Amino acid sequence: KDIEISASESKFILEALRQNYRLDGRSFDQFRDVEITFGKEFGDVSVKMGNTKVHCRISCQIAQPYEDRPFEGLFVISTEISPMAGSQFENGNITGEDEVLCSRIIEKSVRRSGALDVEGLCIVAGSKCWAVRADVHFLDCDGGFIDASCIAVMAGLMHFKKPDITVHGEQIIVHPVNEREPVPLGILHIPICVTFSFFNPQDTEENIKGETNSEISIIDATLKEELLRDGVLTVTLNKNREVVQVSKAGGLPMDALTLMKCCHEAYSIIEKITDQILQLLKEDSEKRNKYAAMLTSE
Amino acid sequence: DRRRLLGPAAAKPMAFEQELSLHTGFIENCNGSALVEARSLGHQTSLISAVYGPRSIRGSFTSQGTISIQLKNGLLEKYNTNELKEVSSFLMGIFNSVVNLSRYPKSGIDIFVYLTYDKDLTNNPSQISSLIPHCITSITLALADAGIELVDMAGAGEANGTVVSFIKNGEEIVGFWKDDGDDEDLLECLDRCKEQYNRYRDLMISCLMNQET
Amino acid sequence: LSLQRANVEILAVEDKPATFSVSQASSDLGETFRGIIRSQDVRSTDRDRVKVIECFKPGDIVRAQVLSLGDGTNYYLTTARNDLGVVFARAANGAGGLMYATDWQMMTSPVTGATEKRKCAKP
Amino acid sequence: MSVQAEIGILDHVDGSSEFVSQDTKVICSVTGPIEPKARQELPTQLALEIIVRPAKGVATTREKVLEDKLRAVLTPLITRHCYPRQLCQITCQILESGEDEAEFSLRELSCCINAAFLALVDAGIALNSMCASIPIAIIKDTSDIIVDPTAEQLKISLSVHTLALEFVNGGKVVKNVLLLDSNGDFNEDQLFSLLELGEQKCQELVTNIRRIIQDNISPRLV
Amino acid sequence: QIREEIPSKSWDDSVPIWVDTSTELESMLEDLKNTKEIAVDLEHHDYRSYYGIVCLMQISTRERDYLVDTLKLRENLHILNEVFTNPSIVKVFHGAFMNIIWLQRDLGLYVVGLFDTYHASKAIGLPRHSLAYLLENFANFKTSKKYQLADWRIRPLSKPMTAYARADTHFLLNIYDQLRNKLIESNKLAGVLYESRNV
Amino acid sequence: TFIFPGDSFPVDPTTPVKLGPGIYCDPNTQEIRPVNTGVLHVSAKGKSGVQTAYIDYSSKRYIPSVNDFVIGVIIGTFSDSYKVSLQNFSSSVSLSYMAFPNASKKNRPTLQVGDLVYARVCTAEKELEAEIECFDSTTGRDAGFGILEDGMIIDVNLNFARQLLFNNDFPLLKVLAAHTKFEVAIGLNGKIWVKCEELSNTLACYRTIMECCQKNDTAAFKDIAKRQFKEILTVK
Amino acid sequence: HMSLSVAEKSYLYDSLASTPSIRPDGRLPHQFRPIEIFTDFLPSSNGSSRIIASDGSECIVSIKSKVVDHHVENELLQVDVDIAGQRDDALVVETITSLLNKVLKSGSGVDSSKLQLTKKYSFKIFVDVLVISSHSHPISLISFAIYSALNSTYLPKLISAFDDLEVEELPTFHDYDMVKLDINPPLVFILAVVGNNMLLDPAANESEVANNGLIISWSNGKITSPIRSVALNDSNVKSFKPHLLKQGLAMVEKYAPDVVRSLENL
Amino acid sequence: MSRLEIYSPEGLRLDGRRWNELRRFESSINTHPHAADGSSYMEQGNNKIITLVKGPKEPRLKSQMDTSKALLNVSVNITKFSKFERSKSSHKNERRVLEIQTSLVRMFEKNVMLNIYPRTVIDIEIHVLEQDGGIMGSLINGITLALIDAGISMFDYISGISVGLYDTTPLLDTNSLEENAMSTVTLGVVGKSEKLSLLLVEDKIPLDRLENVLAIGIAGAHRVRDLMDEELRKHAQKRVSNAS
Amino acid sequence: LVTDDPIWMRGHGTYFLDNMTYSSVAGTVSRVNRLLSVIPLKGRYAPETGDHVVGRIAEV
RNA sequence: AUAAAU
Repeated sequence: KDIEISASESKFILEALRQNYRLDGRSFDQFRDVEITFGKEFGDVSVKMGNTKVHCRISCQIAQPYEDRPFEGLFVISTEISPMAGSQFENGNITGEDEVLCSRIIEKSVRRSGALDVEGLCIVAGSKCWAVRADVHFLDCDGGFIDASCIAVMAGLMHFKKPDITVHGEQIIVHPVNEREPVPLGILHIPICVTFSFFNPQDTEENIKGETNSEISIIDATLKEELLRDGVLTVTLNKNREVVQVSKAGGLPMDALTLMKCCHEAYSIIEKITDQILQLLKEDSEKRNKYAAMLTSE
Repeated sequence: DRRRLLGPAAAKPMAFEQELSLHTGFIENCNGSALVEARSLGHQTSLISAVYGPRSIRGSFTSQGTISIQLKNGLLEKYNTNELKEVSSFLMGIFNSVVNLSRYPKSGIDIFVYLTYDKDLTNNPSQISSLIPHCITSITLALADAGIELVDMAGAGEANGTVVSFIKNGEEIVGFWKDDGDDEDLLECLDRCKEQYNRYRDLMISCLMNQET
Repeated sequence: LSLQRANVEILAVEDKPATFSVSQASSDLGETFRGIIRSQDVRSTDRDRVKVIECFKPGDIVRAQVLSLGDGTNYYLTTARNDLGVVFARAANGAGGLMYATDWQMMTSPVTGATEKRKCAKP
Repeated sequence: MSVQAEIGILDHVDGSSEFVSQDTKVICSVTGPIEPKARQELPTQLALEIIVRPAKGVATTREKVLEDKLRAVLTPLITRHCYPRQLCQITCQILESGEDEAEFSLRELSCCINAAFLALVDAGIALNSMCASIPIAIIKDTSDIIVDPTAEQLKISLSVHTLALEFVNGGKVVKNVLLLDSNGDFNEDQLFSLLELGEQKCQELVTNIRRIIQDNISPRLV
Repeated sequence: QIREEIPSKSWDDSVPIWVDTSTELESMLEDLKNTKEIAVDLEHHDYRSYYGIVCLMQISTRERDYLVDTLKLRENLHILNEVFTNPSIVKVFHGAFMNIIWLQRDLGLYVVGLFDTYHASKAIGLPRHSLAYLLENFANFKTSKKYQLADWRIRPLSKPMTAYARADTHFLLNIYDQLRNKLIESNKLAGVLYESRNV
Repeated sequence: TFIFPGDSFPVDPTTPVKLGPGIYCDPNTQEIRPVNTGVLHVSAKGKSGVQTAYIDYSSKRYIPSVNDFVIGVIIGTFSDSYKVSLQNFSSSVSLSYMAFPNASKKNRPTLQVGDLVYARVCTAEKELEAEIECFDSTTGRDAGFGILEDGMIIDVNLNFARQLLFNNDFPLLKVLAAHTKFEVAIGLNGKIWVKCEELSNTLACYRTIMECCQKNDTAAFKDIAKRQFKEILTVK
Repeated sequence: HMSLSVAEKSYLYDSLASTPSIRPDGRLPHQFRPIEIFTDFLPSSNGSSRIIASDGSECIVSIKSKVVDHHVENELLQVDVDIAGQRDDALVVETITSLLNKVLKSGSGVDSSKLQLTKKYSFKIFVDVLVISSHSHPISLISFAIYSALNSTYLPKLISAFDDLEVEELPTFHDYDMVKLDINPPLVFILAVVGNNMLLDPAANESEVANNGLIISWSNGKITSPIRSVALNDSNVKSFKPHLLKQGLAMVEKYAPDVVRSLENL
Repeated sequence: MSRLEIYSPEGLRLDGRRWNELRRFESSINTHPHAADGSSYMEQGNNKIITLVKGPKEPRLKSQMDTSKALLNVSVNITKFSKFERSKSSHKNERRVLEIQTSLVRMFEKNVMLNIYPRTVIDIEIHVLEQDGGIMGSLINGITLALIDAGISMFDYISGISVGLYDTTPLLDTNSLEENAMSTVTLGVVGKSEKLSLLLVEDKIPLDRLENVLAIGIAGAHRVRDLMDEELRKHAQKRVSNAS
Repeated sequence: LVTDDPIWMRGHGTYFLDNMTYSSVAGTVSRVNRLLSVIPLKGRYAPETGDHVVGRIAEV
């Protein structure tokens, strides 16, 4: 299945980008506002960017660690696409170019980066370990899937609580949420993912050698803008003033200076997003109990 | 596994006079079928062969037929999948001489052989080689029952791990399988398997006559 | 159904002196022999202009005679003569009741009173 | 029977909905009629691609059964002969179980049926009639028939039931019983008392459903 | 080398120059000697002749359009070989593969320095190779079919006819400028000159 | 008076009613019954003996019908016709080359893949590939159907498009004319083509129609155009 | 692999099936085509080889070792076969894999005594095969490479005592020092049956028209199992007289030492 | 049991190299003429890579055919004996490998016009015989060489490099030990330009470091590019001498 | 860089930017008239019009 | 008879 786009659309949107205009009425460095909604259960988070809707669910179960890593727990991230986000996606297509890329971006941003403290997922060394699972559900698509997913996974992990455990060797009674409160998963850092789309002016005249048409670069492109881009760039940054990961495969060849500018622009966005994410975690944490102060011991 | 139900992955499996019975045409799902049961001493083998074809292949320009054979483990998981493929390759090297391929252009014949059971008794203070002549017997029956033209009746025998398949009344050879055993058994195995062939042949011919009648 | 032709699939073949030979195959795979009836091979009357929509219908059974093998994809089928045409059919692509053949170019249903335009044969 | 639903929430799909009963929340999407894969093609009728996604983990054989039962309900509902050689993708993403998924799949199935129907309505696909599904359960001591049981009620149940009926004539005439999935063991008197009280609350639900449909859709029309 | 495109002379700016005497032809020759490029076309008739005869030749410079009576000047036209085989003067044809043959046959004329806009159009990958298409989109001119099926033989030639004879070359040099420039840009110019030499 | 599927019909069985979108005639039981949800519209002509009806319902998946104006995109070219898809993930439609003004077997049209065309559906069968034609006889001597150039195309639900094409009381075309000059093609397949002299105006029109498509408000739409054309100024 | 017309195949059969058999090339029924062999180019491995045929057929073998408990690890020599651009699962792959593992069994055609370290531990040998390119049955090609590789393999040397039953010392190996793997790798020859003639090293075109084929193993200066008849193609497979089978075994029995002699050069 | 460091105060690394040394580079063209249209054997350090370019040729399935451009496919075979410790399982389906394959495709899709071979297919088969750090950079160099050998048109060279970072200063061309010790950056450089085809960072990297690390890599990649030109030209001179 | 003369017509094996003409392949620089091209050392065989070729049917 | 069977 190949989507059909009119030649008229391809000429219109491209010309509009040369006039610094876009369909959804945004800027080039602007990122669509992200809305984060938490469900009743911990680990249930819904991320919304304009029309883009993604849902993440964090779950865990008692499991045994690998032989190679007796002190580390298990952690996996699932991002299987479905025709619900659009008929362009094949059901279970986990080997397609865009799918594998997205899967690899998230993995290198959360798993590989060590955003989650897997060492704190161990109950008894080389015997029993917690197995945290992050399931991302792509409900609908209006672009920015990678950005939506990173926010969804991280917000979920920071939301998530795991039943309190008392361990005495090989026997462990997992206290229920009724008996005692659940324990929040450890976090080392908060990675945020930014997606950049590159374009070509296709214009006859440039006013100056000194100042030139250069390259088109926008942030968080919509579905219509994502099909017309000539280049893809994803940079992951945090509030710790460091680059988590950056993935550029082919596309429109760009200077090292341009990448840095995108990287510096993304840093201002990930700062606002991280603080906002923490805020909505703070508002939901205080939200849960109508009578919590009456509840307290210490 | 999201395809089947494998259960808990943290668990572990359990750790601890020649006689023939031939029946064909008992499966209505395919074009030809066969049941072969053999009991010798403490060792017995029961396998089922299913034949589907000849069915037309769209766009096929082959001037002859195409045979595909696959062995399966019905119950006991003993034989390796790698070894099953090897026998399958051996079996196809046999029936490509037996089956009149010129009769089925642009067509293909799929052959499924289910090794539902084999029972082995070993005393304490190869293996699949013994099943091979029974697989050949089953397929040759299932093909003849299906209506597939065979140039000759294919049969074989197992002598000290040396399997050799015969046609044209033992005058020629359509397959040879030798594993381990002992040397200088060339002349002996050729004579012992030739007797097993002739024995398996007459019972195979009689089988068709019986059921066909 | 297409505009310039009509492709089908072969089910059974008439024998020679009625008796038939049923070809057993899976219809949900595509292993069944496929055939194509040209618009010029629909009827001898007015071979040039023939409306395929008013002749055949998806699901309708058609008795025809094969002019030639053609390619591996499509056989050549003609319903030019009188004893050839749509034999068994139902109203509304099979949603309605059974219909019977009266006129050569008209098929009626003596149950709901529905009449659909087909290419009918002669008993 | 205080359910809540929204229609047309997804942008890149022909039709969508979000059905919520108690905890159980299911979002559904429908695209069709569209071009089908060769292996999906049906010469005369419409081909249904039905997908069910669980709230936790990946789709297993459990959801494969949910897809199968949901197929038995949606198939006779759709006027399939209107779309020969064509495809209709139907995807259900269960967002919240509302029940112990390790033991039951009752409420998730009923919510998927109601959501799928609503998504088909939104998509504008030919339907022969209307449909509604409710989960029912029976208590261990009291043996009472509880319509729309909670998760806690299911734990202490002797039998669990999924009932989906086909309605015509302004939601007053039961055309047929599309699906009845009873797991457990039964007594005849309880069954018909269940069906009598069940029909009443179902009829009340349709009336409520009609109200919701008109209220949301009328501002769009002229 | 890419250069600014020189538009065609404005319509009605100049009358086509009719060439049917030896003298007019010689003047025309002196004129073509002064160009760096010229556009050429022919009209050919095959109904009342076994092999065919060349009935008209159209030649345009950047400034003027010429219409040559190749019937009256059949035995005179060979002197154009001075310009037609001068390699430093581009000769622009559209659809000239037959016309090359006929120049030879009838007039004894050859072309060294050919650029064929048909190969140019193909190399660039335009949707249609038709000559009128260029006139339709670049000259805002609507092409007319009917006269061609007739006999160009009859004279005096109709004023409406003159535009059609006039139309063919009046516009071609600009089209050459535009096609040339894009071919240079596209890394495909070398290919078109090769095809043109084969024609 | 909202109408739902399976709803009872007041009209008598002996007297026929002309088919309308939303209304379905069962091939088996011959009964006429509504299958869509919305407002029933019925037109009666003369003192007695004739009737017509349909249902205005919210649907966005187009189904080709005779005499419907549609805007399609020609993905590919066959031997004798163009393959044009009115909508995404929808069956292809057959457009004849000979379905153009001044057509000939010698000269094919110059339309290339990716071009927008304004077309009307001539023959549309449920079990057969649909067909469209560039020129429609019913409209007049000249169809006004020609491939669109440039501009911008807009996705819109079938109801919004039908109201924009047949309803003169729809203020959308008026409120857009009060802001800028523009030409518009309207397709019953839920496509709207808009083109101005400047891109900023076309973009402004796009954004208004989208919001109007979203908003569905008569009062909002007049204001909506106000804030949209205003926002482009500052953005400039 | 190779695609030939009906005319070409018949001509080939006439050329080769003739009583004075002639190779299309001109070879004799016992002459092999020239091959090139490289060894010891993978320092990361214990042993390695690379064989290049005349038709471009190329195979790479690697030898790696691992200390295992021979009381729980029955098979001490595991052969793994692979081909880039080819799925692992394929009938040809598993068959050759199964076949090769039988050729190099621990107690069949290999002196597994040289792999033993202590009472309780021994060296597990992993023979990884990579077939880059091949135009016929690569079984004999792989066999030559495995041979060359196993004859240039060097394993670590043990330091600790060799009695785990009593003292039970942890297996430690002296640094730097290594011991060459003294072993007798078997060879696998493949023959072609065209009419009544038997050809050693069948070419691609030759195999296409062959009536049948033979796979005969060779170890310790004598014929050994596995011995397998094999259909080189599937369109011209016919039964063969027993004397042909005895002819093939005899043919290998006299030409194999010549091959080994040209192959035994260090 | 042992322990080791990264960078000593003496400016020496674990293997003996200093902070700015490229490993031994050997390059080889036309290694498999009878197996592919283009072929290259790469030796960058202990890394050993066979690269085969098969095409442009007819697609095996008409379903997968583009009438506007050639289909470019890349399959990387990381052998089970590439490392010191033999891997039990195959690495072919591994998500890490699928990303690598995808990454490489994205890189060269913009580097070959791929508009002049319509209705054809270019298959690139790679076999990694030995691995010792910077395998991604070596993969890039192997494809670029093999593609050129096949006479397949491309706009420019694409050189791949590996970067190692300790404290203030990164280490050029990292091996497995260093890769284990510290985060690395893999750079795809087009020709002699400053434009990156591939920027790959999989581990944590201070934000201050990258600008300077990039500067070191680009300079080193230019040297690598110069060597490659020398490697092919030198071979041509050698081949001509052999002919003479 | 092969040349910096903008008068040249760039042929196969080359590409250009303003005055500069670069090589796209590894081979020898060829100058025929005004047509600058670079002949590759290796590559696929190319069909010229009028060649006598021998071929084996692939598909019907 | 001004460019025919993607």
